[PDB]
Amino acid sequence: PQITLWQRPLVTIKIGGQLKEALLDTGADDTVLEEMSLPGRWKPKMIGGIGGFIKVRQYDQIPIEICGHKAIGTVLVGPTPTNVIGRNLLTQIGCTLNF
Amino acid sequence: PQITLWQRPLVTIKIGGQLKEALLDTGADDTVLEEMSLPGRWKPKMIGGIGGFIKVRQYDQIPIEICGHKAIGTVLVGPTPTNVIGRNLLTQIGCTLNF
Ligand SMILES: CNC(=O)[C@@H](NC(=O)[C@@](O)(CCCN(Cc1ccc(-c2ccccc2)cc1)NC(=O)[C@@H](NC(=O)OC)C(C)(C)C)Cc1ccccc1)C(C)(C)C
Repeated sequence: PQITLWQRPLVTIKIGGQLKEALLDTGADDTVLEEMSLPGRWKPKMIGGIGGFIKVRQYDQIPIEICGHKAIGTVLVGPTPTNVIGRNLLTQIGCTLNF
Repeated sequence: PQITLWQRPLVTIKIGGQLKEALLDTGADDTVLEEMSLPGRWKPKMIGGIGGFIKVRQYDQIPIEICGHKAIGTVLVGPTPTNVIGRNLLTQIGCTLNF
């Protein structure tokens, strides 16, 4: 679908059996979600953005569904102020910027 | 053009007659650039990012070219890890998300 940017591009995502609202962010390298439980192994990671860095848990090969489009990839979980879907997953659903 | 997201959506922008590299960020409400000089008076603004808040200088009605597309809008100047072009300007150049 074509998403305009007049408003924040928020979408519903299905992950870990849960439904969450997340921001499609082309400027984000990774996908980071607020505290939640995910299965499998994980490793600590520090990610930075405006304001500095925050520590998160990195889970790889996590199944995810965005706007009906299924994909799998790395999901970071930590004290992020808002849920963000990064390029690592945007690519998988064939998302592109156009103008 | 159509920009894929396998790599960071970095583009060349021109502001104050100088060329700079910036990231097209759909997850940003505003446009924030690294320290630089701009004409006129500025207003204070506190913006929040993944790592927390920072104080920035707000300049309005600033001419800025993005990938050749002409825009004139608000530009925030402050301690940002990278130059980011937010929705306020992405909308001026007709940018949309597609998948
Ligand atoms: C290598 N790091 C990254 O790729 C990281 N990227 C970012 O932080 C970037 O993509 C913006 C990611 C979206 N985020 C989402 C966000 C939304 C709301 C809040 C917030 C604010 C106050 C209170 C509660 C929440 C925090 C973050 N939005 C903002 O931070 C913007 N904020 C905004 O639109 O909010 C007014 C800003 C104007 C400050 C730029 C900006 C960035 C790009 C490239 C290099 C360094 C940084 C990472 C989070 C994916 C690891």
